[PDB]
Amino acid sequence: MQIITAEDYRLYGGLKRPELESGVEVMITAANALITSLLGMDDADAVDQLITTKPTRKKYFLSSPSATSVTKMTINDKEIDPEQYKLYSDGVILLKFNPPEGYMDVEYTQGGFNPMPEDLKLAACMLVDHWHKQDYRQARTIGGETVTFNNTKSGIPEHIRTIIEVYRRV
Amino acid sequence: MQIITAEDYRLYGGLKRPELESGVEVMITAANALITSLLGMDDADAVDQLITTKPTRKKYFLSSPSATSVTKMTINDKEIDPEQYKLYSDGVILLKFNPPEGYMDVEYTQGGFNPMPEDLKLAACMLVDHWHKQDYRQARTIGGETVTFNNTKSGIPEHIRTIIEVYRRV
Amino acid sequence: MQIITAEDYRLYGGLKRPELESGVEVMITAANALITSLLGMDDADAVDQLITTKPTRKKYFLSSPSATSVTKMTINDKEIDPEQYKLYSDGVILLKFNPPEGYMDVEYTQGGFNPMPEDLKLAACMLVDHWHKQDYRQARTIGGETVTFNNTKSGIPEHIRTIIEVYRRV
Amino acid sequence: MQIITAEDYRLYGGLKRPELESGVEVMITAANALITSLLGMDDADAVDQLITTKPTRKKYFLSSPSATSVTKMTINDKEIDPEQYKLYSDGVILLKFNPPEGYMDVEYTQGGFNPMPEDLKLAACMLVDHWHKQDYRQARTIGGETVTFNNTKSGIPEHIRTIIEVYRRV
Amino acid sequence: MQIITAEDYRLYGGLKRPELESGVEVMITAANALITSLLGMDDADAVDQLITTKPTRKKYFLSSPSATSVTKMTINDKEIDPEQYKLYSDGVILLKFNPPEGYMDVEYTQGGFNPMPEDLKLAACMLVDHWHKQDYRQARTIGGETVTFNNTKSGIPEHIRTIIEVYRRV
Amino acid sequence: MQIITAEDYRLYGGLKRPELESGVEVMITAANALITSLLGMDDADAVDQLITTKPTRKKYFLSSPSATSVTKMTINDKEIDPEQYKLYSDGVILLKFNPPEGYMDVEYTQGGFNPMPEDLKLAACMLVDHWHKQDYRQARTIGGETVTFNNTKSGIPEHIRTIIEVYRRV
Amino acid sequence: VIGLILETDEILNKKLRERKQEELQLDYNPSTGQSSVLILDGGMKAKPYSQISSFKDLDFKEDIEGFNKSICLAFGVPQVLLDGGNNANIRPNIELFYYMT
Repeated sequence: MQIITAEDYRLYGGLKRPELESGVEVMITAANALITSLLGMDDADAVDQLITTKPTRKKYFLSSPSATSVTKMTINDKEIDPEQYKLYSDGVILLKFNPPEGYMDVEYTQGGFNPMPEDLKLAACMLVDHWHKQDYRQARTIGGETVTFNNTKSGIPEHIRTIIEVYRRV
Repeated sequence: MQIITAEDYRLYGGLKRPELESGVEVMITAANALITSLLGMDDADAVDQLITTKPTRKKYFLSSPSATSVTKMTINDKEIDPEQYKLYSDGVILLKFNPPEGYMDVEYTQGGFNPMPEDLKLAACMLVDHWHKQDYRQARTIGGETVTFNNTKSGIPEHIRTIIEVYRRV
Repeated sequence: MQIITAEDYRLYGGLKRPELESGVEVMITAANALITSLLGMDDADAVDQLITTKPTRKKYFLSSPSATSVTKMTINDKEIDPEQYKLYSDGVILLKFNPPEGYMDVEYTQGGFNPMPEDLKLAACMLVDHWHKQDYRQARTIGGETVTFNNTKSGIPEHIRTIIEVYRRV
Repeated sequence: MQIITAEDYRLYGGLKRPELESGVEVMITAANALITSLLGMDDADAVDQLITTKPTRKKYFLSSPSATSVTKMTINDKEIDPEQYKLYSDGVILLKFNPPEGYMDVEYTQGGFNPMPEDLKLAACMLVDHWHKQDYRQARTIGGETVTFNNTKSGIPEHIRTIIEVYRRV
Repeated sequence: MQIITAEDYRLYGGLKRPELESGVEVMITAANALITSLLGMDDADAVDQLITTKPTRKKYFLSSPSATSVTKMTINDKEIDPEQYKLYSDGVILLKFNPPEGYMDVEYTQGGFNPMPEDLKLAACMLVDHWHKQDYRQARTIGGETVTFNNTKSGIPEHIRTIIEVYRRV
Repeated sequence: MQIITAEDYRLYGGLKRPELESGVEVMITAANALITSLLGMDDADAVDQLITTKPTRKKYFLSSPSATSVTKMTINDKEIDPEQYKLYSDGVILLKFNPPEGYMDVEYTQGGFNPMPEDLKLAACMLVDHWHKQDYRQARTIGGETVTFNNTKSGIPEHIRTIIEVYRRV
Repeated sequence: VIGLILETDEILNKKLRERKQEELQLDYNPSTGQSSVLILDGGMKAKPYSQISSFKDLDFKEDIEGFNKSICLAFGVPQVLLDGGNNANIRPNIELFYYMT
């Protein structure tokens, strides 16, 4: 996805200089990719899937909880009418009939976070700050001033970790 | 939700200055979103839900404990009259009849914290203060003055944690 | 509840200044809300409750241990005469007859701490001082003077914790 | 109860000044309430109680071990003559007959510590001293002089704790 | 793979010097090889594989989850028509017929990360900086300035570790 | 194997001096031998091996996963035609017939890392640097400058350890 | 079903890892293989795992027998006629079945 870019990164901090340094753009794009990868999302217009179909099961789960619609469905090389299934608010799909055994092929259109939450923007901005200023040490001191940094959970700091884990199943 | 905004943030601290810095508004909005996300609410006028119905069960729980009213109810593609249920103080729904098996679809209207509690406002103010002044380190020493910060519970500090967990099931 | 307000907060500290800084009133109101929320109480004139009725059980407990009176009781859509029950000192309700199965709906009026105990006032004053003076760190050293703070029990300090837990089931 | 008041607080710590500071009276009253609450007592002239009555049981325990007398007794809505029970030194009540099943309603007059023990007065005075001088930190160093305070048991310090537990079931 | 090269390494940092020290190119190539070896990839145009075939199994997984197409498949020295199978989005291969026992030989063409993710480039830049500046000690103190480094997970630092383990099964 | 020699060692660091010191060549050759020994290889043109043969087993593993071809195979003192086996990408050998019991003798030609990986070259260069500069102590302090070295895994440092264990099964 | 679980804290070359997975499984089977002793070098450990869901908790004999007996009861056929037994079990049960049902 595209979380921050130069305008939001500038608004987060106070830079007044003419332009972001060459290294800053790479870090911003890297954070944009890394967060959307950590949240379980995958940048793709449409996704093809295998959901195993057992009888007496009428509730199948799509991979992306943010599936807008299902273009087509095929069970055992046989297409199914749009009136035999209903896609609810989540990826949950309900089948009115009893599906036969075999395999299921579903094509859906994925769309996530059309209005972008500000929590993810803050998390990405502070990740960019973490990479830019090398605040990835256990301790540091330049003369009088000493700094001891936070504990890390799977590498990322605690605050970015809590924001991600708030949004970490999409 | 909108918990704090500029006026309440100004009242919490003492700012004589003309105007909040550009980075402060982003942090305020991010705190507004994170708090309303951590407490379990979801910003939405109406929510569609699947509550599975078993026989000899007449007490079903809505997702939001702050549901004002139920617009319609549908059990197995059959609507239910308003006189067969009545919504109590919480999201609890009591069914006078014995529901058949299958699935149930309920559409309700959410309303949360019309009088905004001051505890959540203080929590948001102290969160945005936590972000603004970079008080997310284990310790810090600027010359003579030394500060050792509190322990963290799932990232957020202890005080914000206790306020949230006081309100963390809505 | 309304525990402290400006007069009692002034009578604790002893301040001589004309007024209370704009931030102090917000902290006082937040402490008033937080304590009445932590004690298990709920600001409400009347509360509707579901208490399930099994046979050979003639002792049901109301939600609030400080219920002044019961306005109305209805078992299985049938009202009950006031002479078939009487509410004791606590929320305990004894039913002279054998209640049928089903559900019970009780409406009662809450009254809590008409004479306000001084313990809660001291706890709230300590909380507002704790928030005002940022005394929520593990240690602090301003020049020669060093202060190491107490351990925290679910965030709140030890003294406020003991006062609350003395009153924390109302 | 009323343990200390201004005269006893003054006698505890010799003091020359005209009158106790405004904050000191609030702390004294708060300690007076807190100690009598911690010792299990309850300020009340008369107390109504439910004691479950099983047959072959002729020894029922009153709530307050300092019950002066029992005004009336009613078992299953039937009053009982004063010659059928004897209230001994403690709250223990002996029934000459075999009580029937059901429920028991006893009204007694509570009176506790007519001669005030000096241990409770000392405990309350030192609690007031603990609150007045903010001796509720783990350590403190004002220049050369350093102080490390005692361990806490459920918040209150060790000495106040042991005095309370000496008197903590009345 | 080829992740960084001189242009990307220059863009990550700020270098105005004419060229890259002779040692820097070796470290860049070493990082390029090390990352593509750690993530489970293998630089190869085509790969021959043994996938054992049991009956009533119609789902076989290829070695590389990024297999573009299958050129040829041979079950027990007998070629299979292209219409008896079709390769899905991942390396998953479904066989329409029931395969006999024995062994299967499949030739496929690997294609990996045609658009290079920026996370891997950032990780490689961090690795080459880690090798160039000898920042692989537990602590270091040059005069006043002291630096204490992060914990290591299987040798590589925490941030590179998290990026790799985000991409470490391809 | 020959991983480094003087040219690659010079390219790793920056040496403008005429010629490597006499002790450096010995350390380079020792690193060359230690790495090729640790990764499980053995410098040899051809290797004779006893692979025991049980019936109903047609998949035998050669000692070296980098065997180019098998010159001769003999089961129970009986030579076997080249058409009864064909050597796959790894050392895996598939026998078309059912081998009799007894013992089986294979003569193959080993070839390992014809294109030398840069990871092993960097590991060897940093090993010889580790030996030359006596960086095999827990800590060291020359005047102001203090260095605390990494933890060791089976003697070799963490970084060389991770590179080796990436390549340590050949 | 699992036979051996080996754990390491480093990234040891997925391809040769799978090769060793095949090799150990082939070698240590007593039907096709002649090895019994394992030496773990380089720091690799062995996790003493157990079995979570076994086939001994699924005791379905009594329920199935009850269902069969109840069906035979519903139709009226004595169980001895279906199973078979001694003469005193054979003839009176035949007479009871025919007559009563």
